[PDB]
Amino acid sequence: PACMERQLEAARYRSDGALLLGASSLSGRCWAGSLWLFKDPCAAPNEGFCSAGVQTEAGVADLTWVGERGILVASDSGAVELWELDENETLIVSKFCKYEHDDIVSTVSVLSSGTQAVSGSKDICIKVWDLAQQVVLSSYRAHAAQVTCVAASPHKDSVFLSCSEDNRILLWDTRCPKPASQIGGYLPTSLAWHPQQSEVFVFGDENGTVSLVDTKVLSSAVHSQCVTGLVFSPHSVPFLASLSEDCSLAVLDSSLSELFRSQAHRDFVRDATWSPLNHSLLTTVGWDHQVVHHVVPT
Amino acid sequence: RVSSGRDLNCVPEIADTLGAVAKQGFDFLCMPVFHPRFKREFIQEPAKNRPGPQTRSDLLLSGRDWNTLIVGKLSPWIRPDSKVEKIRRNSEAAMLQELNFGAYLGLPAFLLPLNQEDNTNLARVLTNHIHTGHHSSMFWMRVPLVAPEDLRDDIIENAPTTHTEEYSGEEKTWMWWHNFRTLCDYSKRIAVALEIGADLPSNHVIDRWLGEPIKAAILPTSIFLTNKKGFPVLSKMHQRLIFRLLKLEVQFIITGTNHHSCSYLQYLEYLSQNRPPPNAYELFAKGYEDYLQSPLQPLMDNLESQTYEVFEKDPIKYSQYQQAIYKCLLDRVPEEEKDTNVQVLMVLGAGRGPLVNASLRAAKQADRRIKLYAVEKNPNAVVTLENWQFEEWGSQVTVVSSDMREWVAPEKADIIVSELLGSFADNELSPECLDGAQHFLKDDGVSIPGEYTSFLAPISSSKLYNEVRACREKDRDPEAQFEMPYVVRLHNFHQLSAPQPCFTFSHPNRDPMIDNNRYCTLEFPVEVNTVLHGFAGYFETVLYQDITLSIRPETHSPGMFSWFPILFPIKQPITVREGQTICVRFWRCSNSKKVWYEWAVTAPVCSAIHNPTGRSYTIGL
Amino acid sequence: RVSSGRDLNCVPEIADTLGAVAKQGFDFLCMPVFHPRFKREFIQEPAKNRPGPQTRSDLLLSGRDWNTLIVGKLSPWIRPDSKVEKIRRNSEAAMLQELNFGAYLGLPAFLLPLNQEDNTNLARVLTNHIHTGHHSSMFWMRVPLVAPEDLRDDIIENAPTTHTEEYSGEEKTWMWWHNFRTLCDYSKRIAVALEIGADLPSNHVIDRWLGEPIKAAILPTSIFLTNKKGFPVLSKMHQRLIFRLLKLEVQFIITGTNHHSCSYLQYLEYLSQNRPPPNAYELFAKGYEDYLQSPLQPLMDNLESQTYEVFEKDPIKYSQYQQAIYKCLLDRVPEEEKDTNVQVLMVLGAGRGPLVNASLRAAKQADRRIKLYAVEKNPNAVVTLENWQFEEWGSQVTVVSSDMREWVAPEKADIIVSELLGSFADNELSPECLDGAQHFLKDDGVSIPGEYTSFLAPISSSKLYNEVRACREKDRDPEAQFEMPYVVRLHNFHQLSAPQPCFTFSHPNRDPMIDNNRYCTLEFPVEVNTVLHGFAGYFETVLYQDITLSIRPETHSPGMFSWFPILFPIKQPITVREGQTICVRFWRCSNSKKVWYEWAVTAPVCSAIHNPTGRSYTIGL
Amino acid sequence: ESQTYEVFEKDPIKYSQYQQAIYKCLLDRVPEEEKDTNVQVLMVLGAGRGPLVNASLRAAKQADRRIKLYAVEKNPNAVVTLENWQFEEWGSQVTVVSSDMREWVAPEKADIIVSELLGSFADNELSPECLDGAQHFLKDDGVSIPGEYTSFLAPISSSKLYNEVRACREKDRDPEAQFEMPYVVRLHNFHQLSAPQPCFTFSHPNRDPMIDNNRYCTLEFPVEVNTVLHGFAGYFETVLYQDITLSIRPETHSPGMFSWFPILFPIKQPITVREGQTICVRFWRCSNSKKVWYEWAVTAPVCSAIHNPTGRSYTIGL
Ligand SMILES: Nc1ncnc2c1ncn2[C@@H]1O[C@H](CO)[C@@H](O)[C@H]1O
Ligand SMILES: Nc1ncnc2c1ncn2[C@@H]1O[C@H](CO)[C@@H](O)[C@H]1O
Ligand SMILES: Nc1ncnc2c1ncn2[C@@H]1O[C@H](CO)[C@@H](O)[C@H]1O
Repeated sequence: PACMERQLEAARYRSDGALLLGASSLSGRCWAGSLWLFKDPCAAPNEGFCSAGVQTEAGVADLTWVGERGILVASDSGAVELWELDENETLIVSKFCKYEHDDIVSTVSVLSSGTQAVSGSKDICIKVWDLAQQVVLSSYRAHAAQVTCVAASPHKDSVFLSCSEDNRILLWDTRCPKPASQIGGYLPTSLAWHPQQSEVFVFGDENGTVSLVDTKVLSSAVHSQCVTGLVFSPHSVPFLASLSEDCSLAVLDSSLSELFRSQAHRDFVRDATWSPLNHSLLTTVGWDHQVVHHVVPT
Repeated sequence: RVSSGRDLNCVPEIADTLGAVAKQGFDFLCMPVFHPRFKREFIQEPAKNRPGPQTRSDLLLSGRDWNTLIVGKLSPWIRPDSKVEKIRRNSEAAMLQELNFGAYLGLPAFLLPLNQEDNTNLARVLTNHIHTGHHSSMFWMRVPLVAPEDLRDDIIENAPTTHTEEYSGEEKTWMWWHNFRTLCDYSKRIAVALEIGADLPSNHVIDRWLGEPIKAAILPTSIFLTNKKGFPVLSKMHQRLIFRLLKLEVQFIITGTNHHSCSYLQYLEYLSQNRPPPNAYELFAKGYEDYLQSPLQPLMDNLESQTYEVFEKDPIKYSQYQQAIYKCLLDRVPEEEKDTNVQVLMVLGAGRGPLVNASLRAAKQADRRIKLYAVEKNPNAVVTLENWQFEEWGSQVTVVSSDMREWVAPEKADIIVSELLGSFADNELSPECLDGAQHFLKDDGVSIPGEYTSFLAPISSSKLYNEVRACREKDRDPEAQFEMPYVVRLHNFHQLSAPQPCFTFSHPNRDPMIDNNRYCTLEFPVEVNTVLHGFAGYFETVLYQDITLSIRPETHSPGMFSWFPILFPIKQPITVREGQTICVRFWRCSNSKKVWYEWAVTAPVCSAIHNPTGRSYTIGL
Repeated sequence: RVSSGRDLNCVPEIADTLGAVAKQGFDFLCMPVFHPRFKREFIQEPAKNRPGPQTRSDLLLSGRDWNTLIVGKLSPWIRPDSKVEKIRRNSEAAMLQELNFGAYLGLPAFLLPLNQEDNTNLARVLTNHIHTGHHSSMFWMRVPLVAPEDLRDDIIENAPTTHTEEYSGEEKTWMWWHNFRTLCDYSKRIAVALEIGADLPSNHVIDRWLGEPIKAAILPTSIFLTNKKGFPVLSKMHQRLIFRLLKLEVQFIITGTNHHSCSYLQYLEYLSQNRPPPNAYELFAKGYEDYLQSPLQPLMDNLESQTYEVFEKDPIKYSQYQQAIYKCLLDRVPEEEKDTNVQVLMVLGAGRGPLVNASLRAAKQADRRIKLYAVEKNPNAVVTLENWQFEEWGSQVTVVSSDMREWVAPEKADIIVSELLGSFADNELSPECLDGAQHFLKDDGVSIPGEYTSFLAPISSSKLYNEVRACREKDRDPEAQFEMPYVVRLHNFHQLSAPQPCFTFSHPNRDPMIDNNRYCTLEFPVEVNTVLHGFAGYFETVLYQDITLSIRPETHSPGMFSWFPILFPIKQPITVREGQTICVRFWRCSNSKKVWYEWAVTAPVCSAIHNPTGRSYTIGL
Repeated sequence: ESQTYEVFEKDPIKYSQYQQAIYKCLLDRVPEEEKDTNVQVLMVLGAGRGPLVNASLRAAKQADRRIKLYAVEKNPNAVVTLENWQFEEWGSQVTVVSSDMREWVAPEKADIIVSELLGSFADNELSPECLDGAQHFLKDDGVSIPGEYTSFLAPISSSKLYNEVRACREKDRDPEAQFEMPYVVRLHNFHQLSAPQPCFTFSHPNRDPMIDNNRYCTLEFPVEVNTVLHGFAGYFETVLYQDITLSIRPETHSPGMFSWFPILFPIKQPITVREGQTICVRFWRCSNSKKVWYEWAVTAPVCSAIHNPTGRSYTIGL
């Protein structure tokens, strides 16, 4: 496509170091989305300096990598899409576009195996998908309001977190006949599993507070506005990068104390991604069309 | 045959989407006026200084398309009632922005959601927009039959779905709406967009929406059961609800994605065609639904010709009048007296001669001799009468141009016939009119009608309560519109208790010191939770023996167009809980010049006495 | 093409007569509702006890025919103003009888004659009928242009026709009507049926009927001059009058017997087709004739999209705006500076970008460099602007979403352009808006427009005076409707004196302590006898040098739809005799929040000061 | 009016409390070693006929520190009384300024801004807007007297007062407008159904980033009796300086203080309240560039209509 719309929604670095980009036009005559690949991460967001590019019918609310080839997309159309890079990694081709949600698909998360996924929607439902058969295995109306975030477990394929505007955080486990479990203030907005402890996770609220939760609690006032995301570093003892609507980025330690603070962004900070190659490198995209690269003081 | 619209949250190309929606078979589109995910900031930097256009352009559609096909939608992130202060302040400015953007485009309606008990600030912000600028837009509140919390799957280990039966608790969404419109002062611009769910709630919960201003019905695709041929259909319980909404002429809305991979719209059209054909009363009253008219006073006023014409176009009432005279002739003149006895029949209040003709038809079939008198005070009707007497009737009919209470008749009558009844039976003043004509009745004469009784039933109708408010006029009491009866074909309403008899009049009146003034107390057992707005008045009359006329819904004379129910309103609505009794009092009062009614509710709470001394409403004697 | 009716006093068979009249080519019939010769008695015996029917029956015609084709007529013997007491009392009861008989039939109109100076009791009896019952009927007063006494043949030896010229005396029939409607409190249900005579009176006498509610024009057959082929035609003086009545859309009535032994109706249709084709302004304003609208306040309120659209559909005003910028570019940037000079053009109050586009078109034809700024406070228009700046304009146009009086501009401007004018020029508050944007103008910058002047002309229009009365509303001053201007396409009116300039504003304003408050006294010489009801307001503006816009009728910019005259009314009408001067005073007042006007008439008599302190009307700052 | 300023000046308690607040601020700002080296810039914003200026003078004699006064006042009629005081007694010490404190371009910044701009509902005479407009000319360490004020509300039953508000219907306006406006009244034949709770709070100076004077407060009143609710008594409390305060809250009332009576915020329709039920009220402080107003609705035990939506019945002029 000749252009990528100013609202950059998702930034995801793969294993080798390429950058995945999801963006939508949330204003203007056309409300559509686009998927882009940047083998040169420092080129981004230059539409001409890209490796691969594609345009979706509707906006991109969220996305994730399906290994190193495919991309799972949560669209405003109510459909879940899968787009796999070709043999040369220059074209992006659609495999499935399944409209199962009666409203905007807001969050997406791939389950440990890599063959299954969990979609969270504004239609209140949660769906567990089989990527190979291209069908939904199960549909769960456990929440009362819109689903804000779904976070599949790092190591358990039947475990995944959920949080909604109904003030609930649910711990899932498909093995139980009543799979959800309420864990616990202000509305939950972001969910991040700890990559070393499959029993600890962090959640960020609408009042800017980020909190530490052990399944069997610690809190800090990071931002002045809603916490849009929480992403852990690839480090053996990770750092936590907290995105926000107050246009700032912060990197916190194990006790939730602030180390980094970046005001580089002039609009909402949507996604963050740490470099597989340089663990002191964090990339943050935003609604101001910036692809800012950060050097975390380690 | 059905006004329908498509609900979407994804309109990438506004012109393409509309084209596809219209080609599908719709009439309008519910789409967001701003991108649903585009959260905006109005307080802190630098997100407040967000450059570029804030949404797509008004030029993309013509003024007619914007005014007839686009129902706007409030952005889902706008939470004016948030517990977070910054989110409230942000959502206040954000809400006004989208409402003023929809007013700017002249959109016919704008959707706002009610999905929680506390929508106080939402109401405040809406009330403040309604009082800001030159409006006209309708505001449809999207409110579910069943709360999303009460329809969740029982899949939370430590939060199970409470399996207990809570009658009032199952009606929580109605209180969400009730409280919201009370805060907004029953604005005629705020209507209900009722969201129908997958499994219908208990019928009491559904009945709670009777008499509410439902302008739209939201049917989500997920409620459609797929049939044998793979096409979407609805349960017989859901179908019955659709048939109740079709009487209220709501606009059907189809929301959500296609799950029968339009057909949903075609199923609605099939349902619309499979409804029973409208009867004579139903096809006549169409157009008059919940339209408040003034009760006629034929005594005080001379009825127009076109008015007499419509009262004459009621075959049922004239065939019932004929057979009542037919039976009275036989029961008074035995076959041996066939030509020896001439009965003195006086049609008191003759109009343009329909009762006189019925009296004639009743003498041909009863084969007895009759001498007619057609008394009438309206001199204009008397012209029609005197031209009938010349061209057809002759010496048999003696036209009398006078008030029946003044007339000094030549001889006494065997049968006095009259049609002096209003929707509340005695509201056109028949008790006074026939009392004044009682002296010239034989000491064994028959009055037709011989008896009439009024009925009352308490009702809930915020639609009618709002309609009575709209009747405020200058140079009078600002509240007078609530202290007067209205003739109205009640339609968008709920009757909270069965009709009970109110006032009864008999003719002739042999009671020592009869007196037409009345005082009646009625106790109405209410089996539902509700809001009382008025009392429907109805009537029943005994013309002769088993020949009767009725407007009581449960005994209604079929095909009888001549009357609609009366509505006796109250200044302030009254909350009634299930099990409570509504106790009303009604008075029939009078002086030598006027006759009026007064009424007060005395349970579950007292009301003010309405129309004390006929200050708002009198009937002229 | 012309609504016409036949007047008759002889209808032997009502159905036959109507059939013949319709076959002739008419649309309605003026016929008596009682036999014209049938004098009736209501006081003494035995004529009061007159038996039999009093007239023909209502059954002879359908309700639609009675409501659409029959204009009733008062019986010629009914003389409520007789010097004989018995004839007065008799005619009172007799008059009510025929009016109530016409109300009974729902007749669309009823004719009553004015053929003498004293019609006091006639008016009393009519006023009393208007307040009795449920009406709707129109009352057309048959009044002649020339009194029958002033058009008699000079054939009486001892009573010659006074050969002297009496200017006011020739207008006696207008005072017959004027006094009659004053007695009846300017009832909107009383209109004029003006009877045209054989020889037209002086033009001043004809002009006396301007601004009067003429609903019908009575052309008697005897006024038709027979032509060569033997067909009826009218003089060129009579034809001109017909063409003036066709603008008022009156119903032509043909009375009297056939003297060209229809053709009269066909001649009217021929005349109707031979009128000049309506221009763009005339065809646009049709529908808005004498319809009172509220003056827009684009400062206080955000204009709707469909409103900006109509203001953009005025080619003349945008071609005049372009050429004003075209000339200012040339007069500021000489051909040697063609690409060295970039002019800072700021469109203050940009709307949906029509001036910005005109500024662009004016740079292509003037071939000079321009740097645009599109300032706009209405955020909804700003959306249209920002989508234009993205899709077409680019870096040249810098969209500014702010109030021009708040904006802290990056650099000063060479040319400030604006379209902030109302029908009374300064009524949308341009003086305050451009004053607040004056600091950021270069010490040699040009404002477009550079000057504007309001105009006022006194008017007579009982039609418009009655329309302003109808604007009374509850919860406010009962007289507030007379203390506020109205935008209206004045039509059924008479302008009693030519427009004079009122208030003048210049931009930029280099006066030491300028001040936008005003006080102006205007003296209007009145050459006719009349009744003053208001003051038409108009405007003129100098965009640049000889490029101007105008709504002053005598200098009107052709094809300019963007504005209609303003109407400044007065609470009480003021009689003005020929030779008298109407002296008006107008103030432009203000505080930090509001701007308003006040006005009082001080000659021939004083009026009350209208809108003192903006109690009825303010313009929001 | 002059006779109005006179009655507001005949309140010794409030002026002795104003004096001691200035007395303590002079000492806490100018140490005895700086006694004659430091002159404090005292600006009496909204000076009236000079009672605060005199209290500011009395507070300098007892605190023995040097002060330079400014008496700002927009009412030109009071300014006449001020200019005649400045001539006959005050002199060069008091600099009379005839202007609106929000327009005034002061010669130098102030050490202490003093004001008496409070109504019975504290912020109802528009002190938040008046002192905000005079905040730029305050030293980055200056003291405002008063430094804080809080309004209070308590639900009430009074059919006598409900009937009195009905009697206020007037022609040429909303027949119900009389119920959508506050009234100053010495409540007497009444019953207070729940203890006063704080409503709106204002602080001076205002260092909050994007402060905003608009408000929205929800109060829950536990009702221990069966009753009929007709209105809400409004009261106020203010912190002039540290422990020097003024109050019209009945339970903390400053004794002998005549200067204010409670405000009454009525409701169109009375509301039955049973014992054990909670009365939940909502109050808003709204505004635009021209007007400031309040809105209020009862949301429990039942909803009421929103009173005074958009200042249709009552606005306070800015
Ligand atoms: N008191 C009366 N005397 C005579 N006719 C009456 C009287 N009251 C009503 N009517 C006539 O009776 C008819 C039925 O309402 C009407 O034609 C009405 O005008
Ligand atoms: N003071 C102002 N500042 C900016 N734009 C204005 C101002 N007053 C009017 N306008 C805009 O100017 C246009 C012409 O009335 C409208 O679009 C109106 O909204
Ligand atoms: N904004 C203002 N500027 C100056 N004086 C004011 C202002 N508002 C109120 N005042 C004055 O303050 C005193 C206390 O209300 C009164 O004398 C009043 O006139």
